[PDB]
Amino acid sequence: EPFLIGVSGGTASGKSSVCAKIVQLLGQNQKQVVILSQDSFYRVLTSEQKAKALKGQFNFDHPDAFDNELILKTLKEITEGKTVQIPVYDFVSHSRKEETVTVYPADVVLFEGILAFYSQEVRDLFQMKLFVDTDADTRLSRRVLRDISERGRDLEQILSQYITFVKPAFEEFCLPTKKYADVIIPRGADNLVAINLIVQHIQDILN
Amino acid sequence: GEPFLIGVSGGTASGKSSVCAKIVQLLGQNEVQKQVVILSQDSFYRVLTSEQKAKALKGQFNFDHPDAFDNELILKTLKEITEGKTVQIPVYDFVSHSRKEETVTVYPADVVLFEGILAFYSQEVRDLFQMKLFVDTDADTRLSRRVLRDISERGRDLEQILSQYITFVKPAFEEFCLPTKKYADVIIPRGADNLVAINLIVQHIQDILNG
Amino acid sequence: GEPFLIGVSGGTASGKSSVCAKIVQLLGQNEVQKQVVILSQDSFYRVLTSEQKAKALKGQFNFDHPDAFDNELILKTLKEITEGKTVQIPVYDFVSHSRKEETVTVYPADVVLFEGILAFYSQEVRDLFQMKLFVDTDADTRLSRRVLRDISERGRDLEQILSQYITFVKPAFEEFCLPTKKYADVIIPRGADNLVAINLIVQHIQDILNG
Amino acid sequence: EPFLIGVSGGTASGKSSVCAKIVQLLGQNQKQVVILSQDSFYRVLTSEQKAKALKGQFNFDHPDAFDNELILKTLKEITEGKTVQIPVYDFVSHSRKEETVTVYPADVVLFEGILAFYSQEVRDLFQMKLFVDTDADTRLSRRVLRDISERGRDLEQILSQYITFVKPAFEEFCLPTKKYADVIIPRGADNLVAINLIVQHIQDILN
Ligand SMILES: N=[N+]=N[C@@H]1[C@H](O)[C@@H](COP(=O)(O)O)O[C@H]1n1ccc(=O)[nH]c1=O
Ligand SMILES: N=[N+]=N[C@@H]1[C@H](O)[C@@H](COP(=O)(O)O)O[C@H]1n1ccc(=O)[nH]c1=O
Ligand SMILES: N=[N+]=N[C@@H]1[C@H](O)[C@@H](COP(=O)(O)O)O[C@H]1n1ccc(=O)[nH]c1=O
Ligand SMILES: N=[N+]=N[C@@H]1[C@H](O)[C@@H](COP(=O)(O)O)O[C@H]1n1ccc(=O)[nH]c1=O
Ligand SMILES: [Mg+2]
Ligand SMILES: [Mg+2]
Ligand SMILES: [Mg+2]
Ligand SMILES: [Mg+2]
Repeated sequence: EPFLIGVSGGTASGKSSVCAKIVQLLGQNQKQVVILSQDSFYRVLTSEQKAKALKGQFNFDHPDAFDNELILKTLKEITEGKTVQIPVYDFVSHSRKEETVTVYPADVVLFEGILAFYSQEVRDLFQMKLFVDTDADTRLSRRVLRDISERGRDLEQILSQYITFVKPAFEEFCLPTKKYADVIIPRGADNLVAINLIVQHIQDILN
Repeated sequence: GEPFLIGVSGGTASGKSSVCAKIVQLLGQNEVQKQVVILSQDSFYRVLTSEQKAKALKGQFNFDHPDAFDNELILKTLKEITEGKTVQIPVYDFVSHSRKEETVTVYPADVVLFEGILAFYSQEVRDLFQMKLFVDTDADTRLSRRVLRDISERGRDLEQILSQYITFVKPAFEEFCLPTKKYADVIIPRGADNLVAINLIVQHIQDILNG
Repeated sequence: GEPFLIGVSGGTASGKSSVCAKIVQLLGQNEVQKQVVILSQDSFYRVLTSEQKAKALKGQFNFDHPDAFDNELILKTLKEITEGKTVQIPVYDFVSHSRKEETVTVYPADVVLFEGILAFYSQEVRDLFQMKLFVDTDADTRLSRRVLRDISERGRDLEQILSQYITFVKPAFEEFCLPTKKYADVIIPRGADNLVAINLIVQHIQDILNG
Repeated sequence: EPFLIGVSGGTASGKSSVCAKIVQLLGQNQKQVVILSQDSFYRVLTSEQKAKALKGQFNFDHPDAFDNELILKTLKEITEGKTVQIPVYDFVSHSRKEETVTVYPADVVLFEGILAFYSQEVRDLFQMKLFVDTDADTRLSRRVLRDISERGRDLEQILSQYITFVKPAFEEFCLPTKKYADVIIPRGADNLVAINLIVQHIQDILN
């Protein structure tokens, strides 16, 4: 049975880097590990919803924006040792592509996303839940640079979409889930002492 | 017969200037008038040596550090305003990073509002304030306003000010501004949009002015 | 004809109970009277399972965590007080970590003050408050008061509560209480010794009660 | 010429551990290093001042409580390559003992104390100035445990001496000196990234 860990936190808090660090420190001193991200499981937009998204009028930080049924199904079979296929989604296009990614059974499975703990059925599947905590302006400055490079978008649009959707959804949806975490990590990936404790806690659950 | 000096502080783009503006508008609207003037710490920068202007061109000068401001001039100016004297304040050209020859004459008023990220840093200036307010707005709300404010300049690269913020502005806020927070009489969450708190401050000022 | 509900929060030993006491004393002293009652979040702890009481004996139970409190009961009780109903609040025995059979009858009042480190955590409870205050006292002032408060118990080892503070209380304050700070109408530095801020709060309450 | 570094910060902020870390990370990848502490240079108390100290009525966090002339003299000769003798002071007794400690010339000299940057003449002797920054309650909890073990004193006395003398003197005397530091270290000795930058900055000033 795979030991799967939920990881959450606000945007640009360092969730994906925290898991990458967990793998790198797990490999030294072979348990096989795979990292899935909730951003892969965005919903299939209709043409109306797609038009709203191009007008900047769609909330992609709302729980309903994620294919929670597919997340629950994909995670369910992973816990049952099966091989799963994982969608690939294009943030620029807001489309789920036809190609998928094969994920073979592993010993540890990190699932990363801003709302990984929102759904109770999904939440109870994680044997361990981590919440990454980072200063808001630090996250925003990472968010702004990331969104300029990763999608070539305008600065006035990033800041207006942040204030309209990202920040309110963080406070209404993501931040309340912090109470479900087993370990809260301040300073994100820079908290190597916290990560070390987590890594050794994983290693001795597997022994 | 003596001016009522009010100190306002808080992080960059927390709403220090707006909160003072709102106070001024609410003072005159609820009058019966009272003369009130607004000063800003950003007028009292030190004139840089060409050695320091060189570091500034390389982006290696901390403008958010206490050493960047003429505190001797800040204290002297505020000490004279409290005593009812008329002061001359300098005008700083930021491209040149120097003081122009012109000054600005600031006459005494019933209320004198001084705003600055480091308004409460020095104990001598902090004690001149008969009321001290702290605007508590939030890093990501403040940063987003700070960026669009700073990007209105022609040569300001985005990654330049995003890096000067992380290197200088955010640390200096936590190292020098936040410790002064305790000294405030009142801490205003969410800045100028907090009319509940600002209404109570304005009505507290009116009571002091009316004996 | 409906009770005015006021939420007070802040860290441990910040002065939440004193600030409410000062407000109550100042309300009656400046009257003409108004009935006002004080509730505390520490009455609404969950009753522990003997599995959890075991972890508590080992010092491995987080009493500063949101899960440690009966928020369903907190919201239901406060919802009924706002509607003018009369509520029964439980009495918690902390040695036993259980609710006694006795309740306490709390009648509606003109002003209802609810104090708690996590008073503003849940949005549904936070919205019941027509006024929200945050006491901002300081870690070392608060810790020193917290220790002498907690050491008045016979079996409380010093290094036990100094370790439960570092492990549970200080993190929970930063993880769950501080984010709610923005929602307050007014943030009071230095707690109950800040009579400037408390006087403006009390006079703001009087105005609401007088139409 | 020795390269001497001033280190300051509030009580129990980790000043002495920060320098110890600096030495340990300097030795690996031999430059010889010695750590002096300002607590060694407390003044010679008269019998009146000593009586006040036993009654808990003496401010040991005030700049006048330190033999600033001896500090300036001792540091002056160290910069001039000479060998110096260093007093030893007993906090329990409030006495300067007759024995001294010989300090032979070194390549780097760390000087640690809560008011190391207060005196301007002393301050200008440091080629590098560090300020250690730590949460107040974290420092106090370290202060309380340290003062119970190190001097066997009563808890009510520690907390009353802290509120009366230590905390006010920190805000009036020590904290303003933070503006003189070249590097401010948040989280104290846990900020290994900040320390690393300092260590490499020292190594390349010596090369
Ligand atoms: N728009 N928007 N908000 C989003 C949310 O912050 C992020 C998920 O957060 P994180 O990847 O940092 O864990 O997906 C973001 N996002 C951004 C651009 C886009 O085109 N689509 C999209 O989903
Ligand atoms: N760079 N930088 N930091 C600065 C400081 O934080 C700010 C003070 O004003 P506020 O309250 O808007 O942040 O002015 C900024 N500043 C200073 C000098 C300069 O030449 N240009 C400039 O933008
Ligand atoms: N331990 N611990 N943390 C507690 C929490 O922070 C505090 C809440 O009240 P305040 O505002 O005084 O901190 O009660 C403390 N608490 C809780 C349960 C218990 O059995 N004993 C106890 O002291
Ligand atoms: N009393 N008192 N305050 C002191 C100050 O906090 C400390 C210097 O701080 P730090 O050692 O943490 O750098 O010396 C302390 N101190 C304590 C006990 C004593 O008997 N003598 C003494 O000087
Ligand atoms: Mg991601
Ligand atoms: Mg301004
Ligand atoms: Mg209380
Ligand atoms: Mg020491």
